[PDB]
Amino acid sequence: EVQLVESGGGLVKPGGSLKLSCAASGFTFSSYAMSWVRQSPEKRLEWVAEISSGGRYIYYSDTVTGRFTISRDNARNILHLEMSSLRSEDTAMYYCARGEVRQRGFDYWGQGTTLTVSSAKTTAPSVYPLAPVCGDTTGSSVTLGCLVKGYFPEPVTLTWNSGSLSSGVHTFPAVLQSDLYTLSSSVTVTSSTWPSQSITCNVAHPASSTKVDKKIEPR
Amino acid sequence: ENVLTQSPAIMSTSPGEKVTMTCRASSSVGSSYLHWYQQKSGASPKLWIYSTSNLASGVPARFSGSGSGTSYSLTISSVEAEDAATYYCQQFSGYPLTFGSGTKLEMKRADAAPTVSIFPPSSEQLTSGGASVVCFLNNFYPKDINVKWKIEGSERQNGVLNSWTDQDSKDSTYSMSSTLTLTKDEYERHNSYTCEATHKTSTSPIVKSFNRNE
Amino acid sequence: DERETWSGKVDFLLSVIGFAVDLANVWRFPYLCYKNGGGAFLVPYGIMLAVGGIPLFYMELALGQHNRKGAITCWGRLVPLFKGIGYAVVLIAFYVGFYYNVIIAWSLRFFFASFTNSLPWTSCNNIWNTPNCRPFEGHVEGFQSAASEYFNRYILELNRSEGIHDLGAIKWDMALCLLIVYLICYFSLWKGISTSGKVVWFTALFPYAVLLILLIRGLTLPGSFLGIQYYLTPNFSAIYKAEVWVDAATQVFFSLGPGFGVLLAYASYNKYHNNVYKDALLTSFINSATSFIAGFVIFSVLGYMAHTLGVRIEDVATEGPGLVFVVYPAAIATMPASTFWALIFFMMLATLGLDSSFGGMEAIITALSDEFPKIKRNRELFVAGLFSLYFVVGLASCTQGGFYFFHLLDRYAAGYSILVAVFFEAIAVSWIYGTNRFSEDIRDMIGFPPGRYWQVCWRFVAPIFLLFITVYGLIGYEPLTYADYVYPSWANALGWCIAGSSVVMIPAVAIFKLLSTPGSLRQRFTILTTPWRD
Ligand SMILES: CC(C)CCC[C@@H](C)[C@H]1CC[C@H]2[C@@H]3CC=C4C[C@@H](O)CC[C@]4(C)[C@H]3CC[C@]12C
Ligand SMILES: CC(C)CCC[C@@H](C)[C@H]1CC[C@H]2[C@@H]3CC=C4C[C@@H](O)CC[C@]4(C)[C@H]3CC[C@]12C
Ligand SMILES: OC[C@H]1O[C@H](O[C@H]2[C@H](O)[C@@H](O)[C@H](O)O[C@@H]2CO)[C@H](O)[C@@H](O)[C@@H]1O
Ligand SMILES: NCCc1ccc(Cl)c(Cl)c1
Ligand SMILES: [Cl-]
Ligand code: NA
Ligand code: NA
Ligand code: NA
Repeated sequence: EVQLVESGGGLVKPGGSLKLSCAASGFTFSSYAMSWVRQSPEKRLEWVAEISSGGRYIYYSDTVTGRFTISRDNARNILHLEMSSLRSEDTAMYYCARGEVRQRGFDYWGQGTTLTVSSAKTTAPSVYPLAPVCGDTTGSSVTLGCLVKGYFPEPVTLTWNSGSLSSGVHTFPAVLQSDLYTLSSSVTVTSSTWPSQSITCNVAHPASSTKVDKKIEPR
Repeated sequence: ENVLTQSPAIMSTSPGEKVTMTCRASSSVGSSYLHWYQQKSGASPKLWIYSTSNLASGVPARFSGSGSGTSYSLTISSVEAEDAATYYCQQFSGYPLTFGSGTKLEMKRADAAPTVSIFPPSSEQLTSGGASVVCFLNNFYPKDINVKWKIEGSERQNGVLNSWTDQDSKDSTYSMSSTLTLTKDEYERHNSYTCEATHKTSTSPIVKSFNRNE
Repeated sequence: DERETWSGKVDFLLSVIGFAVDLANVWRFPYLCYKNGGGAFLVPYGIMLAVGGIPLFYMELALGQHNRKGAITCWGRLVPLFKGIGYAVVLIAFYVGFYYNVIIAWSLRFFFASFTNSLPWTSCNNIWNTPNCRPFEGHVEGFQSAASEYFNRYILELNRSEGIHDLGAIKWDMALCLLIVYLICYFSLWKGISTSGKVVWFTALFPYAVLLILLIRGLTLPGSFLGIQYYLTPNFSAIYKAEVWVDAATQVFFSLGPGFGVLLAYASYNKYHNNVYKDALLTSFINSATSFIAGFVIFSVLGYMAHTLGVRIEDVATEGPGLVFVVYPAAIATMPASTFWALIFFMMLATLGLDSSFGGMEAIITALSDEFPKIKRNRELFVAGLFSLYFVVGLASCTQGGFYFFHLLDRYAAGYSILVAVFFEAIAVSWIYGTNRFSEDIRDMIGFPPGRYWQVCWRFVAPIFLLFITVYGLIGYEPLTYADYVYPSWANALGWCIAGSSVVMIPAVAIFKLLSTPGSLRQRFTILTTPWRD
């Protein structure tokens, strides 16, 4: 029924400006109040702003006050947030949330759209396949790996065999070191599976226009 | 602003047990205006309890809440693994609207030792002039684990990237990846590289090594 | 920006309860039940209360608290074209002062006359009595009771006046009583809601003390249950008649008192985030509840008269001042410790009037204060002059034909003049200011929008059940007459000029401000259809 979808957002340099949008459907949009809640990379929820049903009553947190402008369109059912003079502490995942009743809280949330405020340049990742030591004792199962190194900004998409095998897979969240993210992933399979069959590492980093596959070989 | 502090920060529970987490406001919050939200890993928050006592649609009866003034709490009568999440309270009494610092609820289970794997630098990275050694530590409990790196017999503490997963939704364990990064030159000045892991499950550290000889 | 607030929350509630609970909760409501067939009258009453009365009661309190201004400035900022609504509604409350206050004067008069071992209205052998005096009420109109002849031939001296054209001399013990009333009203509203808010702790609460005493004393009387029978005995044949629903409608609107600008002014002193929805519901209930209770108070005694006094219920069951100043004192006189019941009864009647009067006058003061800054700093001097005007004109009420003056205003000054103003109040908010924008206002205040049930009532139900009922009242119209006396039609014309002078302010200020603004015609409408700072 009710679906909130946040769009816009991405990398912006400090002092820069960006406009966020939220598409609402499944309810009368003009009847409810809307708010923006953001979540920092430290996973802390912080309320940004509120707009009333007719947009005639606005409230801001002292953090974003005067820099941020929350707008509303009841005709096309679109919520807007216009940011300017952006700073690094504004980096977060921004959420579109309803609604009207103060005593019932926020009953619906969007998927969220990520804003990264940084002066770091977008760079493409270097993916490496991880082949175990040779020759060694091979048990029932064997563990392979994929190393995605030196990229920015987030996210990246890593799947195995185009998403075929989802089992025994561990994809470790990225860690930022000196403005570069490094991500690794491990997958375990029976030694009868490999290298009897093909294991490829699929990596996608849309920011840099990067689509790469890596087959892991014992060589 | 009205600051909501939640305790504890992290909480571990066996299924079937009961948990309580508390929410304390600096100023006073009207009972009608305080709510709770549940957020599972990688997902948006969901409204859970509103006006302190009232379960949101879809919320199982094992959940309950109470409080008034500056002190509130959320209670799960019998915990399920389905209930593992982070819980944020909120006050709508006045602007600016504030959220609690949150309580992360994780499942506990029988202790498990990690399976340690060690991966030498790929031959593709070596052409680029970089060399990085990756060590995996998978499916262990509890979360705390300690990694060590020895370039020959000697501990190297510099240039390491450690990463933890979140708790697994099925087997309820944790996993960790440690990456040691070197220059190609510095890498080839040595042979035997060693990844080592000290976990609660053993007084003896699990060791994985390789040499450039093989 | 800067405005005072009620010193405490309770002040507001008692000010609203006090204003809303008036003498008509006592004489008129129980009579309507008895005439309309008892508990069967609760149905149209409850229905019109639910759809018509409480929503509009709710609406004013919301508007008042939100726009934070008196009745005139409120509608000016809301719908600049309709600003006349605030003018119409305020000077209605102005007209009511010229009559309603004399009811409190009569109460104090019977109070000052109640210090004695033997109540003067008991017997027929006094100097003001005629040969036709009977001990208690009856059918034949040429023969009155000892209480009736005491009220008419002694207190009022209405027998000395041939009509409203002849007022006769001035009665100074009445003028003194009326003066006392305006002194009480002055030193209450003199310094504003600071003193006013705490004063109503008495005037609102005290009648409930007396009610309980008179309820127990009334129910322990022989034949009290016989009265309760006549009061509540359901007859559902009366539901089908048209003017019953008209009666249920007009009572609910006068009782809750929207459309006098009183609820607006009182709410204007509320803090923005106060919950006015809980207040409107609470107050509405208390008012009707008081009416229901007072019914037993009246009819338990009305039964006692029928059973032990050898009179028939049809003759002692009355509305208006006839009930409180004649019939009810008649019964009190008979029962033991008569002097005590009489004293608290007439004191109750006074405190029922006062808190209502306060609201009417405060509605005028607050409205004029917000329009003209010169009045607010000068407020004590203004209200002094205002009541000075009231007392001087009110001397006409203290004459020997004074009742004829009273009865004239009691009809035309208010009533369906109030209905067309309230009609426009709903139409202006819903169809011009808009229901969506109004609901949004309330959400900002109390945290949640009105249920769609309230929106429908403001937009559809109330205007219809006003318009239809206010029309059926014009059809059942008959020229004003009191007893055997028929008012001249020049008197009826004066009443319409009074009733009309308010209502005509809706198109007046509308046409005036319309021609006064620049541009073509349809940006006029927009300019005057735009809210204050929007
Ligand atoms: C005779 C005395 C004692 C009682 C009078 C009855 C009154 C108070 C009752 C009877 C019917 C009631 C209404 C029934 C319908 C609703 C809809 C609900 O969403 C709000 C309350 C409201 C508007 C009620 C208000 C109170 C009400 C008007
Ligand atoms: C006469 C008998 C039958 C009934 C008596 C009615 C009395 C007890 C009722 C009627 C009106 C009521 C008051 C209405 C106003 C308020 C303000 C509120 O914030 C506290 C309760 C208080 C103070 C109520 C107390 C009880 C009250 C005084
Ligand atoms: O019958 C009541 C009392 O009437 C008179 O007292 C009057 C007085 O004449 C009048 O000027 C004054 O203002 O009011 C009182 C009470 O109404 C008698 O003089 C008393 O003896 C009677 O008891
Ligand atoms: N609450 C009855 C309505 C009413 C009673 C008295 C006055 Cl003075 C007014 Cl304005 C209105
Ligand atoms: Cl009533
Ligand atoms: Na908590
Ligand atoms: Na009333
Ligand atoms: Na009153």
